[PDB]
Parts: sequence; C-alpha cells; structure tokens
Amino acid sequence: PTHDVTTERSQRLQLRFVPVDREDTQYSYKTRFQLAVGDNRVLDMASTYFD
Amino acid sequence: PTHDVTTERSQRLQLRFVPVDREDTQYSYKTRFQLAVGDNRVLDMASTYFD
Amino acid sequence: DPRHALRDPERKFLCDRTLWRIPFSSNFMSMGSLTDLGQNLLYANAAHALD
Amino acid sequence: DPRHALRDPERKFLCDRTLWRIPFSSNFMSMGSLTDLGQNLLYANAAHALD
Amino acid sequence: EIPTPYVWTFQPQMGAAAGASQDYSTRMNWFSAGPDMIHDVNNIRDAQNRILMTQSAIGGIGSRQFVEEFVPAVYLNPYSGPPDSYPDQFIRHYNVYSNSVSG
Amino acid sequence: FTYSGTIPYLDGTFYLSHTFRKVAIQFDSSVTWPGNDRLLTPNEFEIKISV
Amino acid sequence: FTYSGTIPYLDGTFYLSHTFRKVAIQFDSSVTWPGNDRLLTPNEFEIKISV
Repeated sequence: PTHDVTTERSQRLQLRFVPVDREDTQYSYKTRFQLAVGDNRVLDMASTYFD
Repeated sequence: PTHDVTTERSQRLQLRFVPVDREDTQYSYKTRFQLAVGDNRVLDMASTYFD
Repeated sequence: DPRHALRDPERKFLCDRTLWRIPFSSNFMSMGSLTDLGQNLLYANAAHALD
Repeated sequence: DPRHALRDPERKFLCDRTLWRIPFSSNFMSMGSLTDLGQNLLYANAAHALD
Repeated sequence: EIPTPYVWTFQPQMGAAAGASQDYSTRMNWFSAGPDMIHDVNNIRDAQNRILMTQSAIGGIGSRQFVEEFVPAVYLNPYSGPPDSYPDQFIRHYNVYSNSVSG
Repeated sequence: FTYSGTIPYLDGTFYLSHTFRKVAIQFDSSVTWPGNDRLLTPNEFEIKISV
Repeated sequence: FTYSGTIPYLDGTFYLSHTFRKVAIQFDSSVTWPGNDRLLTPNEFEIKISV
C-alpha cells in the first residue's frame, strides 16, 4: 500500500522517558514516568520495557 | 499563521558542502561543489557564502 | 618583526546589555505575537514537561 | 573470590552467515515485494544521487 | 497570451506518465532578430499551439496509446485562476488522493 | 544586600552573556526541541565552541 | 587466487558483520535517509557503540 499506512511527517519510532521521580529505599526502588502518547498515535504496551 | 508556512518533517536549516574537487595552483585556488537543492525546497543564493 | 616568536591565535566576543533569545517558532522568525507553535494543538491539547 | 582484583566489563557479539538489512520501506516492515517507498512519486518522477 | 506547451515524459513503469514541463530543447531563439521578425515568430508559434489545440481535443497506458493521448497541452495565460485551480497534475512529484509529498 | 552598583536585574545592564557554552531543551524528557534536525547540532544550541 | 577455503561471496558463509560501526545514507548529497527523525540517531544507523 502507498497511503493510509505510514505518515509522511517527522516522528520518532521509539521514544525514551526519564524518571520524573525516583526513591531508592533500603530494599526497594521506585520510579514514576509520565508516559505521554502524542496525538494521532497509538502505543502497544507490549513494545515497552524498562531499561 | 499555523499552516502553509513551515514544514513538520525533519529538515536542516543550513547545509554544509565539501569540495568534490580542488586544485591548489601556484597563484590560484579552485574548488567545485555540487550544490544540491532537495525537492520541495528553495534556496536563496544571498544566504550562501564560502567558509 | 623578524624577531617574532611562534605564537597562537585566540578568539572570543562580548555582548552586553542584551538578552539571548530563542523564539518558540518553527522557523525562529517573528510572524506575530502569538507564534505558530504557540498555537499548535500538540501543546494546547495536552500538557508536557520541560527540562 | 576474596582474592579477586578490580576488573572491567567488555561486551561484543557475533552474527555469521547473515546479511545486514535495511529495507526501503517507510516503517522498515515488509508489506509486499514492491515496497511503498519504492512506488512513491518522489522517486519514479525524478532521478536522484546516492551516497 | 501565447505561451509554450508542456511536455509529458512517459514513465516505463506504472504507465501513469509524469510531470509535464515547458519544453526548452526546441526553443526557437530569436531575440536577436528584427521587429517584423519578432512579429512573425509569435505568429507561426501561435499556429503551432493552434494545431496542438485541435490535436489535443481529438492500469497504465502503453507508449503507443500514450502518443495519441497526454498530448502537449497549452496552459494559456499563467497561474491566472485562483489558488484553487492550478496546474497541479503538471507537477512531477504530485499525487491525486493527497497533496504533493515525498520522503 | 551589601551592593550599590547597577542592578542588571532591574536597569538591564547585563554583561555575562559571553559566559555560556550550550543550551539543551527537551519536552517530556525525551523529545528534544526543536529537533527535526534543524541545526548543524540538532541535539542542542551551541553558543560557542572552544576547539 | 591462491585460496581454496569457503568463498563467502558464493556459498554465503559470511562472518564479518560484527565489524561495522555505522552507516550513513543520503540522497542528492543533502537529504539524509530515512530522516524525519525516525531513529534515536536520525543522522545515521549506529550498528554498535563502544562508549
């Protein structure tokens, strides 16, 4: 197909998010991210992971 | 204006070209460049110069 | 002078009573108080974080 | 062991009997022998140079 | 007034032709002539567009059927019309379903 | 406040703009701005280079 | 031709794909591909990083 499949405008394939807050406990580590899904986009969790 | 002015896709603002051929004569220096103007673009010579 | 000893160039500059600018426009130009990007849906629709 | 001396990690990999691929698709996926980009006017209309 | 017709280059593949552009390989130079000459040159050229005018009225298409169609079309005065009705199709990197865009 | 000279913060007598190296802007801690490979150094605004 | 071992060029017994660092593709010596800020490093395809 040559239309209605891929976008022509610029757009990253895989984004990278940094912890907006992180707490290093004596026996646990917690971090919170602000996973933002830009408009006209769709994210499939399965493709996400923690580096 | 919010349309029909700037492009959304990636694109450099100012390119840099390297001599495809250069001859250093005893009293003159000649260099040839292949100034390429990508499609959907317009170059205004006035904005060009030799570094 | 013939007595000149090997030296080394050093460049720098000064710009007082001025403020560095970084307009929030797609082309950095001023096309109105309310820039184009400042009116783009990507920003008015959802909130983001700056760093 | 307690007699262990300070070291340093070193990573690498091997991939034999294989060929690096870079499909000419907008999303790098295979949606048919005749890719989408391979059928885009920007290429069939005018000729370009590759480097 | 009297412009110069466009040329359509047949695309070996697809058969959907390509973008048309004002010919220049047969441009009859003459700015180095006289008044009556500069007058007659635009006359014979007008007759040309006149012929190509009648010759025009009368998957992808092959080459043999390409010469009969997609004939050189004269676009009279320049952009004249509004920003809505322009050549468009005369652009090489241009599609119908959407606006001219390339990767 | 043991100072009585000009107050750059009020009268606007700045004079330390020549002490900046580079500036990096990013939204959602991932999307660099302006990005889109606009500058020669798309990942930041280099005000001045030493080497 | 003083060799009689396997010929990777024919039998396809390649084994040096792990010796590549990066690849840069560009059209008309200006428009980088795929561009559009697709990859984390939109200006090239880094196969492997040392640091």
